[PDB]
Amino acid sequence: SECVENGGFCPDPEKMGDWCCGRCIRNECRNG
Repeated sequence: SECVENGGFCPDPEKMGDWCCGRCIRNECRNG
């Protein structure tokens, strides 16, 4: 379970789940 870096792509949280360091928003990984 490794988190994605900022600007990374995360597939549909509903289907694949959300995975990001921070938050997965609009299939993007955002931290702040």
